[PDB]
Amino acid sequence: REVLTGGHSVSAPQENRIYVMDSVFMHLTESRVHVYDYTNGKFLGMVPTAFNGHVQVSNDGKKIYTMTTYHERITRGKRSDVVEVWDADKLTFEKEISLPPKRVQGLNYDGLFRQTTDGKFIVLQNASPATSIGIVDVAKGDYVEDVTAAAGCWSVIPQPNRPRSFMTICGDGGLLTINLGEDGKVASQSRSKQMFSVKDDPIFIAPALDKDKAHFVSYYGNVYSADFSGDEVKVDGPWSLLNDEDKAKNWVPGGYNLVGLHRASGRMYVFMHPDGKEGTHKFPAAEIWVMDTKTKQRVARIPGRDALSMTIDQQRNLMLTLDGGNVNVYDISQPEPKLLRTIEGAAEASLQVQFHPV
Amino acid sequence: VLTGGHSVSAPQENRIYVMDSVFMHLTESRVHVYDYTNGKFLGMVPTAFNGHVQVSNDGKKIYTMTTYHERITRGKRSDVVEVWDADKLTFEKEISLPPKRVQGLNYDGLFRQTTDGKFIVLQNASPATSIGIVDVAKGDYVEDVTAAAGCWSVIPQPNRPRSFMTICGDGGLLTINLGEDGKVASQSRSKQMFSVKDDPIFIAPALDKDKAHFVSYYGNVYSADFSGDEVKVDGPWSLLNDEDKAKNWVPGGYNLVGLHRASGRMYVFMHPDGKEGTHKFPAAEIWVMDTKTKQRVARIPGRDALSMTIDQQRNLMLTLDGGNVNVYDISQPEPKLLRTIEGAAEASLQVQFHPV
Amino acid sequence: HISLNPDLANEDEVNSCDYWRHCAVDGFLCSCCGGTTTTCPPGSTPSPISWIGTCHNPHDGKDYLISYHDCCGKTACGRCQCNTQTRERPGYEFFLHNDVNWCMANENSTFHCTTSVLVGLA
Amino acid sequence: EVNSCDYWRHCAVDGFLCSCCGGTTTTCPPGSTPSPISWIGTCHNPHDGKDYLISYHDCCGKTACGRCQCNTQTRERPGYEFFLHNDVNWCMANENSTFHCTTSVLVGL
Ligand SMILES: NCc1ccc(Cl)cc1
Ligand SMILES: NCc1ccc(Cl)cc1
Repeated sequence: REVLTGGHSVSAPQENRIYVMDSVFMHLTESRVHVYDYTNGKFLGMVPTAFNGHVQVSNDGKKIYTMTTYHERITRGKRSDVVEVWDADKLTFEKEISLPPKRVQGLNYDGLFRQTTDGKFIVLQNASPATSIGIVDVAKGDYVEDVTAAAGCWSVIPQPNRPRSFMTICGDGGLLTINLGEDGKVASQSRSKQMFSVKDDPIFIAPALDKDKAHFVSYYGNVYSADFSGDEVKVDGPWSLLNDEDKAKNWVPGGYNLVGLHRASGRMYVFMHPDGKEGTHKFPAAEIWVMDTKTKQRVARIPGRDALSMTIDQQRNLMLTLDGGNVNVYDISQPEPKLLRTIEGAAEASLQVQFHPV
Repeated sequence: VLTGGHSVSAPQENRIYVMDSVFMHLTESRVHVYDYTNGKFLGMVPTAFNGHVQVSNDGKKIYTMTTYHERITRGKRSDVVEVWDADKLTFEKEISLPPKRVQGLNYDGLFRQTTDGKFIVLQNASPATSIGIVDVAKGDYVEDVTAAAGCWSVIPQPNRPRSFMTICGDGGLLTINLGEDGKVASQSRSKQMFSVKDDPIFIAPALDKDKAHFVSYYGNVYSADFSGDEVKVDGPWSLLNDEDKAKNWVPGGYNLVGLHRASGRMYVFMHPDGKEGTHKFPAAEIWVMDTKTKQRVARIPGRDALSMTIDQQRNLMLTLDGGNVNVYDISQPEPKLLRTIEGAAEASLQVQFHPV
Repeated sequence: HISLNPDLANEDEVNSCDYWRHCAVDGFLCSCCGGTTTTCPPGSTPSPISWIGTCHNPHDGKDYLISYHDCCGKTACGRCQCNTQTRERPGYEFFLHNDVNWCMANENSTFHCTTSVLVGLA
Repeated sequence: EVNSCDYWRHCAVDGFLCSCCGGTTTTCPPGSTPSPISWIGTCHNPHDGKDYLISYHDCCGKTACGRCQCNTQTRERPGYEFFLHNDVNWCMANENSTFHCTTSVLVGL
């Protein structure tokens, strides 16, 4: 009377889709991406990602990219680090791209697995434990460049105003910029002046990224900026997130993917908690603060719902927040964000959520 | 004291093996090793997708059965038995199986060994059923017992070096007797023990040295005697008195029975308000039956247990509710609860003692 | 007749373990996993084999054969786990048995979720 | 005391304490392999009021222990100070990189 069928595509349009990267830390060999409809909380599908997967969506919205590690017998046997390309609508495996066996194994900060703005190269963090940045040519389906110049640096910040340029944060408190050629090899590079004191005012790696500049927040609630409108990055800061009332309660930032920028308005979103001291930099958000990055002033504050990570959609004026297991959806069209809904049990252990590009 | 290379810290006689399916993340199943005397976690053995486990009769090795694929959710399949050192909890040897080992919940009877310890005997389903024989010494799959088609599970015969039985769809038992090489030497089929349609049995045996007892969905007991050359069957006798029947008490669970051989006491998980579909319900009570007098000698709270196992020499019963392991002294007719090991697993339906 | 088509029912009804056709389901309901009662979630593969249940429909008073085909080759969905056992039997009645993986004969046997397919009248 | 996340030596552990996993504070459970590399924490010893370097060598090549998970961050820094950073797998260079549990080994003052 009935027959079971497969071959089906995701039920909801791409514009409704978000990607919750579930590390499943308690069983880290079975990490996966959960695909949700943010408009109604419906579970749409998933992509398995083996040990400590990372994920992003292709800039053109057609494909999902994952990064993971396999072994012939899981806990023994030969190691294979790979990037996989999956169809976004069918959620099916298409291709594997081999990597050298040193891809970063770590928590899902955005900046560990990125792409150039033109979408032609996947750019990932390696650690052997010596650090370098790896380049994967999407058209070729091959690894094409190990950026050893980035030794002593960490994470990838793409420059949205250039096709194949990115920055990384270095142990000297400055930024290294890498400009790739069309072949994916380093065409040129430059190193900024010192932006922050590594010892005295360490920054969180997560950027609040604009078209031509990036802002970073520090362990002590300061803000630093890197302007890449030109070929050489110009650095500035600190200004403080805190006013005089805020200082009394020792407000400081905390989280993982803990900042975001709404580019049209210049509003930066930051997870904050009181009673800051040494060791509280990954604490859940007591509040979300909304800062005007031009006036250097807070314009709003709202309860944080214990959030640890966020992401912003520019076009629809939305912010998602994530507490490890639940995703909150906010309308950020006005300075004070408005909570629309919460998707409960989206993951067991996720520190990263992303929108499908539209 | 060096950093690695250590053996399990508690003596073998204290060890138990909780097979955690981790059903929510079934590709990361594992065996957790505990000390039953104090609840201490002693170590673990990873077992990939839906692992099964047993300890070698001689106590020296752990045997696992599992499935790998080159890329987990794609790529070539490898079904294997693995041999691990029991004390070091280290991998030693892989034995290749045909890609049809049973993928299923951890009933004891799906993964066993001969009395003499020389062969591993395992259940296959392709979905056609056969029983596989693995020569431990040779590290080889040596025989596919397709004569066991239409049957299910392995009940070793503790009175013979390399014989076992299986339960078949006719309501009888097939005995297989292996040769020195592990190929089938002889076999025999019993008369009908139970009605498959009218009084289906749970597969789990309450196993004695030369006899096995089985309980049914409706609370009856059947037996198979293998002291002779051929198996003799009988039953039913009922577990239930008139009060029990009026309250619809029936058995329920997975590895739901056990036998204390010295006393002839059989242990069974039971629940009230039995009806179609309640055969896997957690225990409201554990009942203790004298299999000679056919009378119940005790009933105690079940603590929602689903599976059990017995240690003869120490007069112990372990029960398991999926996550917690309860330890009972069964030296007297009424069991006494000694302790509970909380959080021994996330999704386990099988616990086993280290052999002593 | 309306109770014979899960696609016309309220999603909260069909996603519940007590929905009439789920009477011998041991696993995650595919309808909670991005699929429907009779379609696999994207990128998961139907099992050609299955166990079969006989389930009573209390809406029309008739009994139906239900085929519990799995969707396979992705890791555990984890949502709407059910463990109902109406008319389920042990492995010596193998195609009535649900403590085995009915993905066992797929190209990739990883168990993702379970569907409840209407075969017809019992 | 040593199985508690508040034990002073565990001040930069992001993982499972090996002492709850069949090992000890300074030894790997059976069949897990020590990492040759690690992040290092600076932890305050309340008994003598002194601060000590603690090395967090992981034990590797078995799947997650799952017991005594801790997430303490005293003096922990991001990946641009790589050997102070605990959001990466310090089993990353092992023959098998699967993360099992973390040890807390006293190096010195
Ligand atoms: N230091 C714990 C840890 C292990 C593995 C991964 Cl991937 C991340 C963090
Ligand atoms: N029918 C559910 C199920 C899936 C997998 C395994 Cl191994 C056993 C049972």
